[PDB]
Amino acid sequence: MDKIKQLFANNYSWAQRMKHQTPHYLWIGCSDSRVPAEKLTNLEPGELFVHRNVANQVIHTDFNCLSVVQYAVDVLKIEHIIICGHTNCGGIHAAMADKDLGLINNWLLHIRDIWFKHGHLLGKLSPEKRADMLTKINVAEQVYNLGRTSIVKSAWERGQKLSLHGWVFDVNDGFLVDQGVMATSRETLEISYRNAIARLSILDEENIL
Amino acid sequence: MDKIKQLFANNYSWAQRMKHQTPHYLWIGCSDSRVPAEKLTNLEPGELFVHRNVANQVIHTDFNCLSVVQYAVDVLKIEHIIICGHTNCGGIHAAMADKDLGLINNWLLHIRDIWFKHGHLLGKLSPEKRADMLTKINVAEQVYNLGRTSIVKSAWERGQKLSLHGWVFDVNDGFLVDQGVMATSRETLEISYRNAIARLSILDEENIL
Amino acid sequence: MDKIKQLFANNYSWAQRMQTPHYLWIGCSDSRVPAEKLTNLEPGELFVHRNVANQVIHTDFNCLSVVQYAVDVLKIEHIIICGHTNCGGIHAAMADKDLGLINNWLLHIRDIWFKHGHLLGKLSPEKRADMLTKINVAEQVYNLGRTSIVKSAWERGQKLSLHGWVFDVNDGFLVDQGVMATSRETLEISYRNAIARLSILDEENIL
Amino acid sequence: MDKIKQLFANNYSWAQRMQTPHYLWIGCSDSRVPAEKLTNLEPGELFVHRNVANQVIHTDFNCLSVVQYAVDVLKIEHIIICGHTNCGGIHAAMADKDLGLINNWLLHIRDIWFKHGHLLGKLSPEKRADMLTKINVAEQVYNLGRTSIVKSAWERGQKLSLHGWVFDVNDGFLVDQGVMATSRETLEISYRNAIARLSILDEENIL
Ligand SMILES: [Zn+2]
Ligand SMILES: [Zn+2]
Ligand SMILES: [Zn+2]
Ligand SMILES: [Zn+2]
Repeated sequence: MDKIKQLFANNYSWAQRMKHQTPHYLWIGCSDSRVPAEKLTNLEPGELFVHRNVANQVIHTDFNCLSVVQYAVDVLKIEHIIICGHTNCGGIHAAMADKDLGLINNWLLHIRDIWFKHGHLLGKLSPEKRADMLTKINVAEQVYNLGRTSIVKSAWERGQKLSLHGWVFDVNDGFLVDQGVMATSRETLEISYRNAIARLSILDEENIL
Repeated sequence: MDKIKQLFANNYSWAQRMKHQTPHYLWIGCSDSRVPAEKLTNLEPGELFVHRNVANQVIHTDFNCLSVVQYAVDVLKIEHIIICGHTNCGGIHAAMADKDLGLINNWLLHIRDIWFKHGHLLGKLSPEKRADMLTKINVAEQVYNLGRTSIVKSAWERGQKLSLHGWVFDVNDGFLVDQGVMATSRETLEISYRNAIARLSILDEENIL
Repeated sequence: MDKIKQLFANNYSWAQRMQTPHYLWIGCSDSRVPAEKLTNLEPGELFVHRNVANQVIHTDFNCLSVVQYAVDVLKIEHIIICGHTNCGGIHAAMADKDLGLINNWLLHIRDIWFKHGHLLGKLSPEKRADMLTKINVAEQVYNLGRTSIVKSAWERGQKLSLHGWVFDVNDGFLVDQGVMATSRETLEISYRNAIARLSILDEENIL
Repeated sequence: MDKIKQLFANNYSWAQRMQTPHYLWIGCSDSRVPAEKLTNLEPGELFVHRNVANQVIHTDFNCLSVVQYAVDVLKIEHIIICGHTNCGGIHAAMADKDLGLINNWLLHIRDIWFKHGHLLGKLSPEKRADMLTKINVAEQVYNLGRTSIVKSAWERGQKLSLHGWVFDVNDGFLVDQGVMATSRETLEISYRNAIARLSILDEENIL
């Protein structure tokens, strides 16, 4: 409408004012996330192969995300896969609310499972800070999910060089923050994941219930 | 590695050099696509809610994409959904090749079905230009797929304002090109889709077999 | 109520009164007579997936992972897709009603309908559903034969044969629909022959 | 070969020698005795989905659309999830082997295993699979009760009851696993009671 017309005009102004690339990372981010990964990481266009979904998930049986991972790893020979969460995540907030929002809630049930898996931790935390912790923990679980896929396990098994990263983008300072799960093998995945969960579980004393 | 370290340094330099938003569009683009939609459309961060998958598909039964559409429409009350293809699409090229690339090929079978659906047209075209035409036709079919979802049909049925757009981004000039399918109702979807296919089917005489 | 209490009774009475699988069977959730009774097979002979309108959707993780497990792990050499007459899913896909989530699943059947719309448009309205049911089976064997899983099994020399039949409640006989693949070449040939044959209408069927 | 030719023979001989559905049945593809025989029901009483390890995955379009169609369209008031003993999918999920694509499907079972790892770690190794099979059924009824489809049916006042049983080949009896929901509150209560009960081990089961 007025909005579609302003989009076309903005595209035209941009194109006029401006006047092959091997991808080296697969980027899995969130549909809410507001700043684009290419801006954020200030890399040259085409360096990132990008999948975005709600709450940056790697669901075991999601054909969309799984096929993107298989194509990146087996076909494009991409050596780095990055899961990037972000602060003030609508998806995560959506997952925590009581509301039945319809079909999307079925997608967010995987986050709710991650909530209950870490319920003891999240339950010793004051209610108002749980959404920040869950965003962090979710990134860690998605890297773990990624490292458990048949695709990633097979790539590692045949000696293909492949690393998995889990970061959170904080808009309040523009920095990427490593959540500590970083895998180059099934063994490093296990140790790194367990270490990260343990580190995340040390709560700041001023919000312990 | 050297690449992850340069990413962190680039993020830091960017953040230091730099020193709430209602989304109004759902953007469905392609994982290959190299220029980001926010750059391309020069809109302010947070205006776009973004899903990217390989070859910018709306597959009937894709829970990932369908749930993003349902959340955008029913929850975020987004009034515009845009499917954006792009020139030199790896996904489309991947779909046309003979190679069994593995799991991803199952995802690209939907494009191959779109190929055979328009085979007569694509077969009267010289082989070397078919990938450009298929990229265009695919955008048109995905808008059609989108307008046929239970989610979109129900939104229109209850009088919710919602428009569907199908564009192609051409990097060779930076312009967004309307492929002509634009729906605000099931009826406009049908007419617009049929019109677009018919228009796309008029071939340039110098590459007719 | 009584309903569930009755099942436990009927079961307890049934049990009181009373194996390598070699086929993967993909049938329909509205099917009413089991494949095991239908085929009079020994229990455990069949590894069974049932879904609405006996579909092999390109990107259905549920059915694909069933296929992969049957083929790569169980080493099954026969995959049978069975449609049937008076199929509720096929009739649901042909109706114009918004049924909700299921309509998205049934859009794949509607694409097939469109694909063979000329064939179908020259048929009597009361015959069209049974024709779409037959075409559906052919199209799903075709989909199955086009999976990376099946193609990769053939490439590597594994013995695997795909079948597409329709069970008719009326007379209780399975009728072969003619798409039978032991390879990608035989898939293509038999799919195309199956459809070409379905396109030869008897005047009883013609509108 | 003879195999397929034999099926048509066995079928032709079977047919020569020889209904509103009220339940949605979610069973396992490795199940061997059909639900219809098992329950001694009339043909067409059961609307059947079978998949590997009788799962209701949150985001499985295949099973969810089956559920939605059963509930919103067919108006079925009972959804029965049936696991069984000697389940090949459960055993496959417990093994450490890369089976390929199917392993991704089975990771959901492995998450459940982890969820109840303490309960399971105190069990005899030869008993663990049958315990995971029982827990699986409870967890899937729970998943089913948490779908937007089922929750929305309850919200709006529709009569719908969820059940979770295990069929034992040994003695042929269905055994109720105790998670039975007619509402979200009764889901929570009965799920928690089911698991609490499963956590009371008999010394025969204890390692
Ligand atoms: Zn987010
Ligand atoms: Zn592309
Ligand atoms: Zn049927
Ligand atoms: Zn089983």
